[PDB]
Amino acid sequence: SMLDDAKARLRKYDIGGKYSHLPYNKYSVLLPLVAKEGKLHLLFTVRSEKLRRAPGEVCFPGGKRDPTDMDDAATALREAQEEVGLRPHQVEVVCCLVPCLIDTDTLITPFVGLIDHNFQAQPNPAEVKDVFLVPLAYFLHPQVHDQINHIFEYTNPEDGVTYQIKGMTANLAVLVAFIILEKKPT
Ligand SMILES: CC(C)(C)C1CCN(C(=O)c2ccccc2)CC1
Repeated sequence: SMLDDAKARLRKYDIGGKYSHLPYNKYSVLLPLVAKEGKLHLLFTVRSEKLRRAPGEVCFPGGKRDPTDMDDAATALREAQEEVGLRPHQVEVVCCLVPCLIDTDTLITPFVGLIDHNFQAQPNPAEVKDVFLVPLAYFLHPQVHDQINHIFEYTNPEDGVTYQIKGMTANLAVLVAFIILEKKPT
């Protein structure tokens, strides 16, 4: 099946806990995969303009590890619940992808999660201004704008609204699309 095929592909890239004990300032993100209309999509947030890190930017759900978290996956899940209402029974964490090093002292660990078909986002306005889906296949043929560095523009066909996706977020989206969609029969 589509979903069993996705998980099987993702598991080949799982690094597990190999980099998780190193002495960094630690953040996690959740890359949430949603199946709609026979195709895979990624779920993105627009961050509230009020926040410390990355105000008004497109990002994946996530945040800083706290002492309550059992591990790095727990950080991702706690933050996704606070931002968009995703509950534990509504997500299966499939793997941990390569971490992202920034600012000399910070390590961001990305987890890929399969999202239940009855989940409906409830944006928390203190953290998130918007929540939106993008088909995973978009990231194979994106609409690129040079700002010099590369930005993606995605227009939602439901309503005509355009979103800009860039930086670590754009990079991780391309990675997941390559892992799941490369070399597939039609
Ligand atoms: C979505 C999530 C909250 C996980 C990101 C963490 C990293 N970000 C920073 O801006 C950053 C940069 C240097 C040090 C600390 C944070 C962007 C946002």
